[PDB]
This record gives sequence, structure tokens and C-alpha cells, in this order.
Amino acid sequence: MFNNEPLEQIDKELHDILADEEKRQRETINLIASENLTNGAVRECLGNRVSNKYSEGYPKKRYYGGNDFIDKIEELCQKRALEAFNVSDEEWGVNVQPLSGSAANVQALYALVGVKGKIMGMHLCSGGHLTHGFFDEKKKVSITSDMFESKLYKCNSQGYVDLDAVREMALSFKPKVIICGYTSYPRDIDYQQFRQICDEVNAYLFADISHISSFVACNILNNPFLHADVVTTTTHKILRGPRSALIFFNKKRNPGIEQKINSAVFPSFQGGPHNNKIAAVACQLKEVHSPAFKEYTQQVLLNSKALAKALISKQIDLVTNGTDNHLIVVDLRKFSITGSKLQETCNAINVSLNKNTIPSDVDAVSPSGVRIGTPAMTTRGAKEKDMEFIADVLARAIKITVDLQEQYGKKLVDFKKGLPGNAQLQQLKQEVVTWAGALPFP
Amino acid sequence: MFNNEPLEQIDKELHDILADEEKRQRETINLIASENLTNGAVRECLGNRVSNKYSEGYPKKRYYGGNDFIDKIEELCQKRALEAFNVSDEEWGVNVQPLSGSAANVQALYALVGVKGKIMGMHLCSGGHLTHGFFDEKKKVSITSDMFESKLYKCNSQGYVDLDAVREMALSFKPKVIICGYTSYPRDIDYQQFRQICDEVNAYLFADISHISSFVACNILNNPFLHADVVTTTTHKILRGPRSALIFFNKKRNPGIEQKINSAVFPSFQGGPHNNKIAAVACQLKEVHSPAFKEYTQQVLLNSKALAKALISKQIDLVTNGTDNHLIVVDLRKFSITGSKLQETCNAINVSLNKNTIPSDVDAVSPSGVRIGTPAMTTRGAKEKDMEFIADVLARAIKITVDLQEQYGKKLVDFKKGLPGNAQLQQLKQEVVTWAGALPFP
Ligand SMILES: Cc1[nH]nc2c1[C@](c1cc(-c3ccc(S(=O)(=O)N(C)CC(F)(F)F)cc3)cc(C(F)(F)F)c1)(C(C)C)C(C#N)=C(N)O2
Ligand SMILES: Cc1[nH]nc2c1[C@](c1cc(-c3ccc(S(=O)(=O)N(C)CC(F)(F)F)cc3)cc(C(F)(F)F)c1)(C(C)C)C(C#N)=C(N)O2
Ligand SMILES: Cc1ncc(COP(=O)(O)O)c(CNCC(=O)O)c1O
Ligand SMILES: Cc1ncc(COP(=O)(O)O)c(CNCC(=O)O)c1O
Ligand SMILES: [Cl-]
Repeated sequence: MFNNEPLEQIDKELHDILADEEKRQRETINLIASENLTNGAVRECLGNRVSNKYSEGYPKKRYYGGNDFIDKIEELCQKRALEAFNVSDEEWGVNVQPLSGSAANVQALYALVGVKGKIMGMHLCSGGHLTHGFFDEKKKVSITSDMFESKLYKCNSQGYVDLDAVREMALSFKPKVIICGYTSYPRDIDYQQFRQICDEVNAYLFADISHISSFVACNILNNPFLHADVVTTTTHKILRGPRSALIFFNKKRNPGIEQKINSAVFPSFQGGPHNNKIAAVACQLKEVHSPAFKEYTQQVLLNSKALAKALISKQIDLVTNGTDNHLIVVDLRKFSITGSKLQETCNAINVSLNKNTIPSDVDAVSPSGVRIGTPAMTTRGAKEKDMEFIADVLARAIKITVDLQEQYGKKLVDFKKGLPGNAQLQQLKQEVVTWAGALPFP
Repeated sequence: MFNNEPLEQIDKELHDILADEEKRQRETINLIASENLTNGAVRECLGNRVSNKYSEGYPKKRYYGGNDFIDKIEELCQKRALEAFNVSDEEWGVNVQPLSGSAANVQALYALVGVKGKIMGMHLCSGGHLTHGFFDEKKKVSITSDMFESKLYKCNSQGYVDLDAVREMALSFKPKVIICGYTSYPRDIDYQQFRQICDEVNAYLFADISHISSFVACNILNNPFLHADVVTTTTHKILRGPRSALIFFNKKRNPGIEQKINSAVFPSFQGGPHNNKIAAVACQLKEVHSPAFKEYTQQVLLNSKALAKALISKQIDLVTNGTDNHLIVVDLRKFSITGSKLQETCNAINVSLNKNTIPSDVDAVSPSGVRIGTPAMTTRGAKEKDMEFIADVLARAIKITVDLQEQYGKKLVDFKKGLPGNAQLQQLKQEVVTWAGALPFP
């Protein structure tokens, strides 16, 4: 007693838009540092009947039975995770249940410190996530600043983490957790110095490596597993997995943390796990460990380097004047155009990037930069040579954003009126579309 | 630079287990009240490339651009949500972002009362969910009992909500929220009397209708929308959608609750929505409004009645001696066997049910019942006539559970040793398999 008519026939209305979405994704130059393109295999798992099953609990300690095959999938996924990130399953445990990055960071923070507990994180404006305790004066914006008591450290004038100020704050604040690893930070992290500071105060070291996860796995960047008590990552960014999250915990450094973390995820916060997610993660976490993926991850940095270099060659300023990872943040102050305006301009030419604060931006009302990243375009087959053109297209978009601001003014209402119909944007959009449309597309 | 090889080739290890899962599902009599079988159209959406996109925020207020097609899907999903549940988009709003039931209830509860706020819910032993403030003496088991201050009301000796006690407690405790709608409650709810009590103390009326959502939608049970401020529902149970959740809020009764709820979901708790979930939900909420689904939902109740009746005819006891909805809870006390033991026995014969508490169970260590439900088997096409056999199979399972308990003893360790190889279980498993294996299977 069900309708099994294919998606096109059952609901033509929805299918049209999803087929439109498919076209835009195919015809866009996607520089969103947090985005990627899933392979078919991952998407077969996301569409499997394994999501019919309720399996509240952990494997072999399930609430319901009939969970033998589900138990195998969850166990295989935790194994591949610990393998992929080069940790022994004796020293490191992992929870594969978090439905996303924000849930994992709240779950993990709760486990360690509990309600009212004290936490330190990088400020949002300076590169930190919302779930690192972000708040405004106006409101406790993230639950992490409300259910916990939170303090926020900044990056210095030159766009680097200021370890001295981290210690200034950590000795006076005496936090129970210090979070490092960030959403829009273009350089590597001194996890050792963070570990040093946490010991001095007795705090936990929490490393959120969602953006740089493949660099850590592939031993291309600093390994936080040597120093951190807790490591969280999403699975959908540079890892190229589905929308989910992983919580790692150092058993050896803190016995009893396994239960604290596992009990925080279920039953403190979540209910039934989403098994299709867990299964999809399994399928990617195989791929992570194959040397072809190290090849990929290397290409991500090589492209990121060549993209930073070409932008500099065209006299565009970058925060910290370069990158150690997959992402760049452009400082647009010399052109007197906001990231607000350049995002609209890049939208009009099928270039996905996002506006981003820079250290000089005191408040997040009108950020002076844009963030870009290479994971997505690398996945579609683009090499170092191809970055000059992306650099070219971005330069041309910046120049046209100056033109349109001179013509229509500094207000964003007025600015946007200039975009529809502008001959150069149409010209440029079409170049973008011709080159992007033809690239390998999983 | 990606591997486009099909799931079977890329990862044969995983595909085998998923193919196994598909066989067990096909060969099981699934009486899990909370489970169902997704149609292929829902699973095509769950496996779409629409999950590649980061769209933090709400429609037309997205942080990043390139979200025009994602905006249509989210808008379309909210429309069908409001349509399906018979509410005008002027009086009622709805958030479609929650990743699951447990997240939606925590998000909604925060919005209304905040950290340290007071909440009332049905006890877990009596039929409440964990996210209704569940705690034990030993620990604050759910975050809802920890980040909020919670008080827990029980059902009476006869397995009914005791409204006098709800008021006794609501006037003394003076909560800001009172939650109704439950996980294993076999009767309809007096939402009106709940509305009366909440007004009296000035509390919000929270209705969690995840288990009975289709009954509400189709006007077969009491409509909580006439009285409630907040209605939450999962989408994966009797609704037959993907794993997600919906938060409904009464704008008319409390203006400024739209933002309160929307801002609790993002950015208080979540980050990027999962668009494949949203698209999947859209595809099911089409189907919810079609009169064929009203036919389905009616069959769920018809089956549930006939199943309650047949179990009674075989001298099996039910909590409240019947059902108004999709689920029955069996009181196994007259046979001196636990739900614990009967679950294992039903597993051995490919019958999925779960152990459940009954009013007489003071503690939830060893429940004296099992919960069953008809949504999943009705989806596979089973009619009233077919419930006699399910009733037959269950009686036979109860009888064998007595036999094996006498032979091996009352300890669950000892009991289980009898199950492998038991001739009657094998005979009965094969009957189960022959009948289940052949039933229509989406
Ligand atoms: C959306 C999001 N999630 N996590 C992030 C962000 C980033 C971000 C968050 C925000 C952000 C700022 C404020 C809020 S808010 O406080 O909840 N709220 C909407 C503002 C208020 F209060 F209404 F006025 C929510 C998100 C803003 C920006 C920018 F637009 F100003 F640039 C950027 C980007 C990756 C998009 C960010 C930065 N910069 C960092 N570090 O991390
Ligand atoms: C798994 C689950 N989620 N939501 C539920 C349940 C149910 C449930 C939860 C539980 C349950 C009981 C206690 C915990 S607990 O407090 O976190 N924990 C594991 C025990 C402790 F304290 F840690 F040792 C967690 C889950 C137990 C049962 C039963 F085994 F007693 F029967 C049943 C069933 C649907 C499975 C339930 C009931 N009865 C109700 N009302 O709602
Ligand atoms: C360090 C970090 N942690 C958590 C998240 C959030 O994960 P979910 O979206 O899965 O909740 C983000 C992405 N934030 C936005 C971006 O960088 O694009 C992040 O950068
Ligand atoms: C009333 C109610 N609310 C919320 C949830 C949470 O749903 P998620 O699993 O999507 O978090 C459940 C799950 N109850 C489990 C069961 O009855 O089988 C529930 O019964
Ligand atoms: Cl999903």
C-alpha cells in the first residue's frame, strides 16, 4: 500500500528544481571552502533502506534487536575513522553518531564541562565557529555561549592566533576546555603550544579540524591527535563525505571519557542514529585511506598555493599574505568594496564564494573580505595552471564591483540594481559557464 | 579527480552488508511502532546532489548566495507542511531544519524557556520521550532535564494520563512549558484539558505528536493545532518520511515566537541545514495530502484495532485494554516473562518489536511489556485479516518464551542459551519468513 512511481513521475514539481540545482552546481565555479561534491557511492548509501531502522544505543548495547547488520556498519565506520586518522583503537575512541558539526561540538563540550561549564574559543570575526562559544553583546548567539560560560580570544593585527593573549585569558579565566581549529583560518595551528597552555591551567585541549581534516589524515599538516584530548571533524568538507560529524577522544590521556562522550551523544542529546549517514561515512572513510586521496589532498594545497600566488601577482592582498592549507581570505580594503558586494558580483557570474571578516573589521556588519577554497574545484579536476583563470575571473569580478559601486553608490540596495544586464558580467558568467560546465562532475 | 565506480565495485565489503540489511527488512515482521518503509522517491531525494550545498540561514536571508533553487525547496517544504496539517500559513509557521526529533524538542524548549527554564513532561516509564525532561535519581539522563529544570508526571494505575496529577504538579511547580504527546501511549490526548491547565499557570502548551502525526493530519484523532503553542513531529515514523523533524509554532497566539524558534534552530544549535532531508520531506509531504494516504492512515488504525482484538481473543492483556491509534502495549505479567526475554524470542523468529514499561514497573531496568505498532506492516499491504496471523505468531512466541524460561531459568543469560536451535522457533521463523518475504516492499 505505497506509491513506488519514480521521483520524476510522483513529484515532477520537485524534480525540476533538483535538476536545476544539478545544472547550477555543474555550471558554477565553487570556491566555498566548506563545500565539496560527493561521489555516487556516498549518495547510494544516503539513499539506502538502512535509514528505516531504529538503532538507539551503541553496537552490541542496542535498545532494540534486529540490529546485527547495523552493528556491523557502525563498527566498520568507527574502525575506518581511527585507521584513516592514524590512531590506534587502543589509545583513541570515536563516536560516529553526531548528525552534524554543530551537534558534535555541543555534545563534546557538554561531556567535558557540563552545564554552566567554562570554555575558551576563537572569536567568530577572527576565524572561529559559532559553536566555539560565539556571542555578541546583543545576544548569546550560540548555545555554546549560553549553556556554557564562554570567553573569546582574537587573532592579532597580522591575522595570526596570538598565543600570548590566549595564555593571558586562559590563566585569568581558568577554563575547563580550550578550543582550537577554525572555520576561516588560512594557516596551520601550533597544537603543542595549545597543549602546553591547557596543562598550565588544567584545561582540556579541544581541536575542531573540520576544515583541515584531510590534511591531518594525510600528514600534510600538524597532527592534533598527538596533543588533543578531543578532536571533532565534520565529514562533508575537505573529507568529501556526507553531512555528518565525528568525535574523537583520547582514552589514554583520560580514562572514563569514552562513556562521558558516548552518553552525551546518546541519550543526553540525540535519539535514533541516522544509519544512512553512518553507512555513507564508511564508504568515504575507505576512500580517505587509499593513496589516491592523499594525491587529491595534495592537489588541494598545490591549487591553494597557486591560487594565492596568482592573486598576489594581480596585486590582491590576502590575510597573512598566503595559505598553508586549502583556503585563502582576500583583504578587499584597497578597493573600498565590501565582501557583501563582491559576493553579489560573483553570484551573478556563477562563482560561489562567501564574504568573510578580516582582523581590521571590528564588527561583522560589513566584512572587508571574501573566503575561498580549492577542495571543490580540485574534485572537478582542476590543476595549478587552472588557478590563473580563477584568479583572472576573481580580479575581473573585483574590478567590476568597483565600477558598479562608483556608478550606483556604496549602499548595497543601490549597488545590486547595477548587476542585472551588465554586459561584462554576462560576458564573464558565460566564460565561467563554458569552462565549468565541461569539467568532470561526480 | 574522483572515483565514480558504483558502490558495489568501490566498496564491496559495505554493499554486502547493506544487501543483507535489505533481505532481513524484506523477511521480517516489523512491529516497531516508530518504524516504516520509505518509498523510492523519498530515497532519491536523500541521495541527491542537493546535500552538497551550504545554505546556513533561512530562505531569502541566506548567508551565502547561489541558494535560489535551495530556497524554492525549503519554501515548498514549509508550504506542504502547513497544508498537510490543515493550518493557514498566516496563523501557523514551521521550521523544516531540525535534523531529528530529539534536536527539534531541545531547540523548541530552549526558544520558549531558555537555560535554567522550567518544563513538565510525561515520565519515560509511563510513555514520555527522553527529550521530555527525562531523568533518573542516578543522573540527568536527557539534556532536557539538565539545561532545563524538569518535573515528570505519571500515568495512573490503569495506564491513562492523570490530569488531576498534572494540575497538582503544574500549580505547585509553575512551569513555563508542559509537554504532551508521547512515545508509547496507546490512547488519544485531551489537548483541551492541557490547554486549560497551561493557561491557569501561564505555561506554554507543547504537543509532541511524532508517533501520531498522520492521525492528526488526516482528522482521525484530536487536533492539537487548535490548542497548542508548539507542535513538534518527526517525519520518519507513521508519516513515512525521512529521518528529520518539524517544529510548528502558533504566531497568532504568541507573536515574536517565529524568530525565537527560527533563531534557536539556527544559529543557537545547528549550522548548515541538510537539504537532501528537506527535499526528501517535501516529497513525502506531497503524499501526505493525497487521499490515498488518508486511506493508508485509516488502514493503520483498522489493523491496530484488529490486532488488539485478536490478541485479546487469545487471552493476552493490553495496557488500557485497547488502542485508539497505531500502537499496542502488551502486559506480559500473567505469563511471568519480561519484555526483555520476548524481544529476544521475537528476534529469533524475525519479528521486530521492543520491550516497554507498564504502569506497574516502578523502575525501567526490566520492563513487563512489549510495544507493537502497525504502520510498517500496513505499508507492506497487510489488511485486517492478516492480523490474526501476527496475533498467532506473537502468542506462539509468548508460549515458547514461557517454555524456555521454565527450562533454562529466569536469568536472561541462561534464557538466551535455549534460543539457538530450538525446533519451534526454526519452524516459526520459516513461517514468518515465507509470509514476510512475499509482501510488497518499497
Ligand atoms: C555562517 C558561519 N558559520 N560559522 C562561521 C560563519 C562565518 C560568518 C558568520 C556570521 C554570523 C554573524 C552573526 C550571526 S548572529 O549573531 O546570529 N545574527 C544573525 C546577527 C544579529 F544578532 F542578528 F545581528 C550569525 C552568523 C557572519 C559572517 C559575516 F557575514 F559577517 F561575514 C560570517 C562565515 C564562514 C559565513 C564566519 C565568519 N567570518 C565564521 N568564522 O564561522
Ligand atoms: C529508547 C527510547 N527512546 N525514547 C523512548 C524509549 C523507550 C525506552 C527507553 C529506555 C531507557 C531507559 C534508561 C536510559 S538511561 O537512563 O539513559 N540509561 C541507559 C540507564 C543508566 F542510568 F544509564 F544506567 C535510556 C533509555 C528503556 C526502555 C526499557 F528498556 F525500559 F523498556 C524503553 C522505548 C521506546 C524503547 C521508552 C519506553 N518505555 C520510551 N517511553 O521512550
Ligand atoms: C570549525 C567548524 N565547525 C563546525 C561547523 C558546522 O558544522 P555543521 O554545518 O555540519 O553544523 C563549521 C562550518 N561553518 C560554515 C562554513 O565554514 O562554511 C566549521 O567551520
Ligand atoms: C515522541 C517522540 N519524540 C521525539 C523522538 C526523537 O526522535 P529522533 O529519534 O528522531 O531523535 C522520539 C523517538 N522515540 C523512539 C521510538 O519510539 O521508537 C519520540 O517517540
Ligand atoms: Cl541524511
